[PDB]
Amino acid sequence: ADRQTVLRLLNEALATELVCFLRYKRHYFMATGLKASIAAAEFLEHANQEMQHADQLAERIMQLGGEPDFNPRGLEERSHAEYVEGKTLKDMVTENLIAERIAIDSYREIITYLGNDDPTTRRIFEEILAQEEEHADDMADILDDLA
Amino acid sequence: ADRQTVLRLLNEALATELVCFLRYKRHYFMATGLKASIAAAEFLEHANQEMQHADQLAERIMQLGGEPDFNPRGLEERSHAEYVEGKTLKDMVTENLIAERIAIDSYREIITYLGNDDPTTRRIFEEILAQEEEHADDMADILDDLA
Ligand SMILES: [Fe+2]
Ligand SMILES: [Fe+2]
Ligand SMILES: [Fe+2]
Ligand SMILES: [Fe+2]
Repeated sequence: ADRQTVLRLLNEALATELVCFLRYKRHYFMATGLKASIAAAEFLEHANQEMQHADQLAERIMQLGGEPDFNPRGLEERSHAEYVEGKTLKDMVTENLIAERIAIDSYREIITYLGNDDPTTRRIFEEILAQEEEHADDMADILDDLA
Repeated sequence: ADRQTVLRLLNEALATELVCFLRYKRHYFMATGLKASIAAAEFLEHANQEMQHADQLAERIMQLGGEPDFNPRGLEERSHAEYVEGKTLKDMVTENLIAERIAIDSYREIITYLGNDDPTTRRIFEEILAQEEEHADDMADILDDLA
């Protein structure tokens, strides 16, 4: 694989995970204000899992001799997912489902781009992808009870 | 106290803690690349403590009927501390000491501004201030062994 291209894709994924962490933290706090207990619990669980994903990505960046970009200024422009506050609980759940589906689609594209060229990095994306699918299922379950 | 002014100061402190979290996470990963084990450990411990501070601040914002601003785009402009990468270990340690001293000075100013007008919020800042003093001592201890 091209080392620089893999490092850029890892840093884009890192930005995605950090944006999703911040968005889920926002939603957790707002959900506590609505007394939406299980939604809040899922938002916080998901936030901490996104930070675990960020950690795995940054560790791989270090292993490949790159530098992980945690600068908040450019995060949104490196991330495929958006930071969106929303107003209602339904808005927040919908925005998280949108973001998880974006992350899923982006990680599938990265896995295909990598092919057989960097198996270690590929497996990291495969593991994260599987957990984003669980995140999306979690959000869909809540969203269906709000429709 | 003026509720809106207290909410703004809480959101500025929240941004400060989030910037410091991101900067310490950057430094942790770079320090692992340098095999600077105890510096890395302190950077990560400090990062997770800054996120605990952020959580306490956001919880108080919710209690006062405000909204905690986790948007990464404007974080640096709301934060008194800066996100600074540095190049060497000494640079990173120095930047964290600078940032802790900034946070300490800003939190002392906030505590004086609050006076007796919002004791709950004041005590939150007092608790965080005490831990930032410990963070600064930790960084100074490392920095002196690098001088
Ligand atoms: Fe993730
Ligand atoms: Fe996710
Ligand atoms: Fe702090
Ligand atoms: Fe600190």
